[PDB]
Amino acid sequence: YRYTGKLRPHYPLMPTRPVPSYIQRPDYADHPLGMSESEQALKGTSQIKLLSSEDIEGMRLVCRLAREVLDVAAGMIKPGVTTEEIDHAVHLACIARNCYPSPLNYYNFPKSCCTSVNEVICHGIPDRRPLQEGDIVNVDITLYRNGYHGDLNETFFVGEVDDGARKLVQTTYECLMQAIDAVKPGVRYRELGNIIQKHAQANGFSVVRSYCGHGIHKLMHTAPNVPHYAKNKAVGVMKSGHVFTIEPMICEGGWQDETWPDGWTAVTRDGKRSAQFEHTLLVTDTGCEILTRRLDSARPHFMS
Ligand SMILES: [Co+2]
Ligand SMILES: [Co+2]
Ligand SMILES: [K+]
Repeated sequence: YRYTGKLRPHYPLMPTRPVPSYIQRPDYADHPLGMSESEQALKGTSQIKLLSSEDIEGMRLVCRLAREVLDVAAGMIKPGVTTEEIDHAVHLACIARNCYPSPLNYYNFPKSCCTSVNEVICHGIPDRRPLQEGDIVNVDITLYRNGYHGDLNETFFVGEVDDGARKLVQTTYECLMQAIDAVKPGVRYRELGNIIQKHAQANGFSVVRSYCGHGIHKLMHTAPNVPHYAKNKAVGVMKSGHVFTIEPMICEGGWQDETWPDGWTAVTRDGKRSAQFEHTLLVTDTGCEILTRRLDSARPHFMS
């Protein structure tokens, strides 16, 4: 394998961390290849659930708990801390909130969150590399509680970073918020990509194509698929009661991605940096509710 950048995996990984059996488990947690019956059952469908009031309560709770866990990780971002240490804290925080860490054994993913440093676009595996000053790092948290999944992510600065890093992170968040601001009944899921790409282009950044936002509730990833790039073919129309994520991945260089031999880590083919932000959204009559919103601050962590 020829690596695309300066980053390398730092193995071995610590033994898989246990989840006490009192925590309720999604189907894939105990499947030997980490496959999910329920997701596959509905794979290939365009149909989009309309959540009940019970579903909404469930989605509100788990999305709030997920935000709390993301906030735990945010407080640990500093030079010298390894992504594995962050994942340990995250794993414990999920447990402490009576949630299962959704990534854990999802298609045999070996950790409890994804940490994506620099040229890692998404799905990085927490490992023994200490974070380095100048790094940008995204931590993506998904929790599962009472049958529902909640999903959010943010990119962070590791001490002082260069102007390029500042601009890429800022613009990515701005891409996210502009998309969210367009969400309400009757808007085509395919429109968000035009908004996202138009802002990214304008700042000289490109937009990852192979990964998208998604529906989420009782399944972790389901309809709708939601691309973040312009002129896309996504299918469907927003409606009050839909829940989905928007999670744009934006890059300094080109848009093309490839996967490390670990089968997960998605990196820029050119080795340039990528940043991402993500919220789980509920479409309401007037617009949408940001279920994974930060409660103790108007702003993401990187703005402090
Ligand atoms: Co996510
Ligand atoms: Co997501
Ligand atoms: K990254």
